[PDB]
Amino acid sequence: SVLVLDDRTKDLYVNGFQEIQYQNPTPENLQHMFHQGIEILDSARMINVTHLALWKPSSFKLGNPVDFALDDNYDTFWQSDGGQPHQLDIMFSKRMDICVMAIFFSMIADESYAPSLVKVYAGHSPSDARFYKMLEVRNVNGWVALRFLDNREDDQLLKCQFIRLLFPVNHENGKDTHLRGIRLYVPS
Amino acid sequence: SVLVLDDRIVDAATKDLYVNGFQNPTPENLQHMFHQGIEILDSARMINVTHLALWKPSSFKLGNPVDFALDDNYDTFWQSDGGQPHQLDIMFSKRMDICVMAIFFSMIADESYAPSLVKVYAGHSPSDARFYKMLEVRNVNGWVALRFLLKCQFIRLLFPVNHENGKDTHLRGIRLYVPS
Ligand SMILES: [Br-]
Ligand SMILES: [Br-]
Ligand SMILES: [Br-]
Ligand SMILES: [Br-]
Ligand SMILES: [Br-]
Ligand SMILES: [Br-]
Repeated sequence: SVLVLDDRTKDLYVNGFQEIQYQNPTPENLQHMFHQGIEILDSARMINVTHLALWKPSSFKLGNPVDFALDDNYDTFWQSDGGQPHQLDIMFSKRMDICVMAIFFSMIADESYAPSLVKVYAGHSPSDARFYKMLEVRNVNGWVALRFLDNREDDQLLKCQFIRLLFPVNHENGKDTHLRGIRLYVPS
Repeated sequence: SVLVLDDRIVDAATKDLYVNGFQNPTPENLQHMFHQGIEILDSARMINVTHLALWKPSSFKLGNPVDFALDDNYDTFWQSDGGQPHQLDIMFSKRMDICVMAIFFSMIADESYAPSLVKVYAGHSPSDARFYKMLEVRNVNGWVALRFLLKCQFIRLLFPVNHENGKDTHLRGIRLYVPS
C-alpha cells in the first residue's frame, strides 16, 4: 500500500548502477538520466499510451502547462499554482491495461517543487477511483517505473480508465510542485 | 562466450554494461564521460584492487607505459609497440574475487589504436589460464563494466586486431574490482 522511494525495489529505479550513480548529481547528470530513462522505457515491448488520455491539472502556472510533464524534455515541467493538495487527473476514452507508470523525480533539480508524498488512485471515473498506493519520495533523482506487481490477480496490471495523482506535500517547504515527465504503458 | 559491445543498441538488460549510457562527441565530452565513469564506478559497493596487481604488457612505446592505463587520466594511455597480437598480463599476489573489470573504449578518440577484438583469459597463472570471453568492440565510446564474479589470480588480455588498419593499441583506462 506504501512504497518508500530512496535510491540509496531494484527494477523500480530505471536509472542507477548496480543504486545511485552520482553521489552529487549535476544538471548534466540529471538531464542524462532523464534522457537515458526515456530510451530504456521505449526500448521495452510495451506500448506508450501517455498521449491517448486526457490530462487535467488541479491548477497550473501560465507558461508551465501539464503538457510539459508529457513531453520528452528534461528542462520543461508542469508547475501547479494553488493551495495543496495539488491534483492530476488522467482519463482514458476506455478501460486500459496499464503495465507501467513511470515518473521522473528529482529532488536536486526540483528542490522545493519536488513532491515528498504522492497518492495514486485509479478506477472508472473520479467518483469511482480507489486508492492504490502511496509513494514516499524520500530521496530520488531519476525515472521510477511502477509495475503494479501487486495484486497478481489482474496479474501485475492496473486495469482502469481513470487515474488520479494527489500531491499533498513537498520537500523543503515548497508550496507548488513540478513534474518534468510521466509516462503510461500497456502490454504487447 | 562472445560479447558484442555496441552502445547504440538500447537495452534494459545491458544498461549496467555501458557505464556511460547508450549513444561525434567532442574531446571534452569524451573526457567527461571518462572521469564520470570513474566516479560512477568508485561510488559503487566495490573495492578497487587495480593497483594491487602486477601489470606486464607484451610491449610499449617509451613515454606510453602500462601505468598510463591505470592512472585515472583520460589524456594518457598505454600504447603497445610490436607485432600483433598485443598482450597484457595481470597477476595478483593471491586469488582475487573480481566482480567487475572495467575498460574504457573509445573508437572516436583512439581511432586506429582502438581494439576491435579483445580476448580475455583467466586462471592461476599463464600455464593454466583458460579462455573466458571474446569482446567484439563494434561501437563504443565510454566505460564498459564486465561482470564475467570470477575467482582467479591471473588475467590475460590479447589484442589481435584494431579498427581502421591500426597496428598498435591504446588503453586509456582499465580497473579491477572485488566485492565489498
Ligand atoms: Br542512466
Ligand atoms: Br500555458
Ligand atoms: Br475501469
Ligand atoms: Br616509460
Ligand atoms: Br603487425
Ligand atoms: Br586461481
